[PDB]
Amino acid sequence: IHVVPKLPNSKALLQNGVPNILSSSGFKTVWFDYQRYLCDKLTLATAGQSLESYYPFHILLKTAGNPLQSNIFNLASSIHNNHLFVENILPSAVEHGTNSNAVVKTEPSRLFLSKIKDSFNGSDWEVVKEEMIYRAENEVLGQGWLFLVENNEKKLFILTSNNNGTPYYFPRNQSFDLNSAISIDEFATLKQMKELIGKSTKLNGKVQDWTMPIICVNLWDHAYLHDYGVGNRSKYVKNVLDNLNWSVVNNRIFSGI
Amino acid sequence: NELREEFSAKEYLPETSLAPPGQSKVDLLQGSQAGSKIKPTAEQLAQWE
Amino acid sequence: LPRRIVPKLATFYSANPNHEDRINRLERLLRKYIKLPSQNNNEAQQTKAPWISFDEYALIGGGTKLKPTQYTQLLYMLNKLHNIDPQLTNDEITSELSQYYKKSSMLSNNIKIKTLDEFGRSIAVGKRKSSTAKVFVVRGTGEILVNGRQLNDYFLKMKDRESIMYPLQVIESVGKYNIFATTSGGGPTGQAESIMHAIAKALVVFNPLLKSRLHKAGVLTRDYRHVERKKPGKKKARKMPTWVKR
Amino acid sequence: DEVMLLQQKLLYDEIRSELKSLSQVPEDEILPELKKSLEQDKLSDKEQQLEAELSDFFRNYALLNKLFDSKTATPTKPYPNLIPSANDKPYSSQELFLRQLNHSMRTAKLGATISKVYYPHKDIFYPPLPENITVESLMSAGVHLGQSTSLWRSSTQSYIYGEYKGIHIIDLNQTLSYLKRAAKVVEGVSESGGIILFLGTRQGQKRGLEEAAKKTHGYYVSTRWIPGTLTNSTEISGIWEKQEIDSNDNPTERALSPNETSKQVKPDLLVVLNPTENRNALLEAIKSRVPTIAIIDTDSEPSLVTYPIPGNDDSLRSVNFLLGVLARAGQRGLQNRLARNNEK
Amino acid sequence: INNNKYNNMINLLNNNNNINNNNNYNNNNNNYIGNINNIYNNMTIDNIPMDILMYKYLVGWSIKFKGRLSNNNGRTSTTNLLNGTFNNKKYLWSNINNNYKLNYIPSNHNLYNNSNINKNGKYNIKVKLNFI
Amino acid sequence: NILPPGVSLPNDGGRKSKSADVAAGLHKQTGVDPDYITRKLTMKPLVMKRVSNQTGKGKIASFYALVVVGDKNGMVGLGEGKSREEMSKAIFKAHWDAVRNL
Amino acid sequence: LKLLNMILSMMNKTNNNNNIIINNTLDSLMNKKLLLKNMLLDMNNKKMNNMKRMLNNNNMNPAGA
RNA sequence: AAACUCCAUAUAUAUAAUUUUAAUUAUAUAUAAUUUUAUAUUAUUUAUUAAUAUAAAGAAAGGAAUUAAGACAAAUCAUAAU
Ligand SMILES: [Mg+2]
Ligand SMILES: [Mg+2]
Ligand SMILES: [Mg+2]
Ligand SMILES: [Mg+2]
Ligand SMILES: [Mg+2]
Ligand SMILES: [Mg+2]
Ligand SMILES: [Mg+2]
Ligand SMILES: [Mg+2]
Ligand SMILES: [Mg+2]
Repeated sequence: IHVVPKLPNSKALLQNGVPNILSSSGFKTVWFDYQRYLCDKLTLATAGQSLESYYPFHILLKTAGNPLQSNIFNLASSIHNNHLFVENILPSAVEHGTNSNAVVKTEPSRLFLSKIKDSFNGSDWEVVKEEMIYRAENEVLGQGWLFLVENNEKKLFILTSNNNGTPYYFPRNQSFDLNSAISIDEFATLKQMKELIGKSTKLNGKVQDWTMPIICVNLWDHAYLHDYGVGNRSKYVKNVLDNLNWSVVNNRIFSGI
Repeated sequence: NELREEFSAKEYLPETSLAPPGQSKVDLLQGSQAGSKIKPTAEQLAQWE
Repeated sequence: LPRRIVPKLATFYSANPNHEDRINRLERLLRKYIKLPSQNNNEAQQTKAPWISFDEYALIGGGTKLKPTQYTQLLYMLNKLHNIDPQLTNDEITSELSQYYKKSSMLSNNIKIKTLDEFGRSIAVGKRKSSTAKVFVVRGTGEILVNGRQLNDYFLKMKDRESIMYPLQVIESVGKYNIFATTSGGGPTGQAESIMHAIAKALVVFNPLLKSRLHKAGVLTRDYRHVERKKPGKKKARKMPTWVKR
Repeated sequence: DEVMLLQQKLLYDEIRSELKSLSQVPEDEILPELKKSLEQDKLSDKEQQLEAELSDFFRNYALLNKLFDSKTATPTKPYPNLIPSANDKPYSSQELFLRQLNHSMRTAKLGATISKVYYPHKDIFYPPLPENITVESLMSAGVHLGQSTSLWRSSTQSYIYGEYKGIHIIDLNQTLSYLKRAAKVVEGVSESGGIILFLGTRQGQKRGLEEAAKKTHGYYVSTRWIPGTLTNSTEISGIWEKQEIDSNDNPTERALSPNETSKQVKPDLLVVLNPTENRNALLEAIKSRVPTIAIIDTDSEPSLVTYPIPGNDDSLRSVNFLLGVLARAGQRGLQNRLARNNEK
Repeated sequence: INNNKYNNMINLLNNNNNINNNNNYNNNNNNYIGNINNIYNNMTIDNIPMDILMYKYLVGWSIKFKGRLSNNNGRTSTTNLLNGTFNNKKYLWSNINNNYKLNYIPSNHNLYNNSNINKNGKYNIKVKLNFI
Repeated sequence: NILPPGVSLPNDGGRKSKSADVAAGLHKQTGVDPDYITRKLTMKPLVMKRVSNQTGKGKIASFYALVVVGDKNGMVGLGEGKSREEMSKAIFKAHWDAVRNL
Repeated sequence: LKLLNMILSMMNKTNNNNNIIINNTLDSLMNKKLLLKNMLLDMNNKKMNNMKRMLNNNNMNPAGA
């Protein structure tokens, strides 16, 4: 049995949705519903199987290789990514609603900014946000996820997953929509990925990868359709990063100690 | 003077008080040139090869 | 305030309580740190821990009841805890493995590496049977002298000369050294073979990393074979007088 | 600060190479050129002062010093021996591992929490109290599966609920009643301050025995029972040393006279998980007047043990579940005794 | 005893009143390490000799009465009384090695036999003792 | 004196009752107290006889003694012991066993 | 003088066998902070050998260890 | 039983004014091995192992004494003794 986690200050979120991001109705659409739906579908998928004893992150890792076990992987990836998104947009993790310490504010960590400077071409954080929205609009037509990931090389990239593709596994990123035409370089990258996975000698055909994420923004129409109608997805993401819970984010950065 | 002052910060064995850059507070060794021994001169290596 | 007498070990009623509690402590460490993966490719941080011999463990562990399987399991678990990359280990593991390291190191001295003498000659003494031979080997041309006499005069058999020359042939340096043999004792073969052994010993000083080639050639091993004593109740040793059934 | 350590890490190795190189350099070549320079290379500057100071430095640090000396806390930083990688260099294997842990503690949990799922380790570490044991919990544990009908021992007719799929099914209401009786017999003995021995020799049981013994401050024998351990104690266990403890189970750190050590310590309660194989242990207890608790299957003789617990004995889960309940009851008794002697 | 003496060496040589140094110890041939007092500190006649003395205790002994002692039909009888152990345990565990007296008697064994004459003839009492 | 550690100086043994030795030994192995065995228990043998087994060496004779111990107040025990050295030892083992088997 | 000529030569050959002309190379004080350290530890090794050799020479203990 | 033991072996120290010479020796003490390590091919209770080979570290390979309990009414009263 998979149950939806309890979120802090749940009364505040139930009364009104995340401020500056989603309305009560919208938040109830993403969390408190379509999340219970996700959990129920996953439980019905894995009930009575060894996978039901594992957590969504571990099941998606185990399932990546198996072709026809993709439903469970898809379900688990959605659940994991969704909670990542909710946590990184949560107004305040600390249960200080009774204390009414609204003075709490979240700002990027100096290490995090330093990492942005190292990554890309040393551009400013606002420029990163703008180009991040740019790519989100141009190479994600339907639903998907927006990721700011960190690789083993200590360099942040932006992963434009076009589906429930976990950044953790680059074989399952689902970053290029093949239904539409594809450029030569992208197809070359795909063939290189074909070769890289083929090199692995493990009986399960798996490949090492770390690429754990830092920023999650839900691009599924379960989030903006109501609050931002249609075509306004760009405004939705823009406001999302404007009021992003920074304490969890800069914690996601490996402190190195 | 500064070497003496560095030694003043310690009141223990010469090796421990020395604080070599490569750590190794204890450098116990048996015999002379146990590992290095004597370098085989060129003709010995050539003859062996 | 009340007091009562109880055993030390939770395994006091087991067959070998001491070994069991030591293994229990090691298992607790091994399972509390199931992470911290093992070392990478070996030959860099392995084969450096001597651990403890069976006997040295018994006096502190199983003692009389110490079992071969118990020792193998102990060393197996010690190795598993040793095989953690040192930059993640902590003081608990090292502190517990300090006891099983033991001060296995023994001081060594009196090596006295052989070196060429003031005249650049290597002096060695071989033996065989009842023979001895002191040989001076100095670089030069293939000249040899036994007891001041020529090789052909002293050694009629050509096999003795071949044996003498073998060391200088294993290493292809037959015409680069001058031999001055001074054998004494025994018969010709014992003298010749003692000369060969002494020559092999003397050649090492000239090129120490040629020892193995000679050792594999068998010229650096001393032939322990010698006449065995005539047994009291029988004829020449290992032979008996005729035995009559009736 | 890092500038000193950034210069090839351990710098000054060139001088070590040079002194090694001159180690093989014959002295006869350079000594002549420098022996005669002393009379002419004094030059200017205070030569007497520097030579005298160097001599004093030598005396006090190389000739007159304590080379061998004499006779011979706070975990501030976990992984104190880690070598952090350079800013430009990527992560190392060890930093990758620590980064894995950082993600693992909280992020992997993101998603849906798990409920209503059986985790085997919880049967040892989080056993339930006997009062809240349900018949369903026993049935999930599998204590109701007896040995085949072809193996049945008729002396256990009253304990069996019937036969299903070729095996006898043990009644679980009876198992629960006996288990609670046994559980608070263990608690009473633990509160009294006696010695509890947990015996089990089947493969894979050691973890449960060790955990139960440490919770109840008792003893366990996962190895094979040694005949004569109780009847021939002086010969078997006379060589291993004991201690004196107070009402708080704290050692008194007092030496023991040879007579005290040579005496015999008799368990006040024996718990056996496989009474079919440890028959000699049961016979030693019955002869040595020690109450016993055992898990009785449809193959065992209930009259050998003072306090039977009808149930399955061939499954690790069942024995662990039963033994966990017993251990918790003993632990509660120990806590009650400790509270009473701390405050009456 | 060995550890105590060894520690005395180290303590004496490490300090030696912190006066004697290299080029003064005469490290070439001389072995004069220091005053005799510290060589055998706390190593005197009241502790050392008794605890290193060997062959103190009788652990095993046997007596054999062979002869015509019993007035049986006329035959002979042998009666043996073997008590204890007849091997020295401090020779195979430590580094001291047993020496065979007259090349045929273990040092730990003291044995002898004496004869006499009774009404029936001659008998012999053989006693062998082991002294650990 | 050269008494090694862990041993006691011998004392009166001829007049020391074997009952005391049995009582001390039993208390050492079992939990019984010595005073009751020495004072309130009565020794009286029942069956003393020589028992013979023959081996390759020859006939080997053993002494078999059966004794009873009681307090004349409700408890009684039976014990049998064998020994080849002497019959006093056989009675000792029987006394040991009978006190064990009360 | 306490020799010190060997001191001058070792400073002269400090950069030899690697490169004839090199500057301070971010050293402490023209390579003297840890040079005396190496000389001291070498001398300590000599004294360590002296310790062991004298211990062996004077070693005499009763057998039975 | 094995081990300690002795002859023999390798090495270290000591003694010998190298005319008792041979120092290539003699004999006192000590160390050494009932060898170790690694790899593979085997059958196996699965390296929590045995034999097959290889490799490399070694000078390293023998003989003597000791022949239990009982039995042979074995031999001995001419070794000697009663
Ligand atoms: Mg012959
Ligand atoms: Mg069963
Ligand atoms: Mg001479
Ligand atoms: Mg033998
Ligand atoms: Mg015989
Ligand atoms: Mg026979
Ligand atoms: Mg006859
Ligand atoms: Mg006659
Ligand atoms: Mg006569």
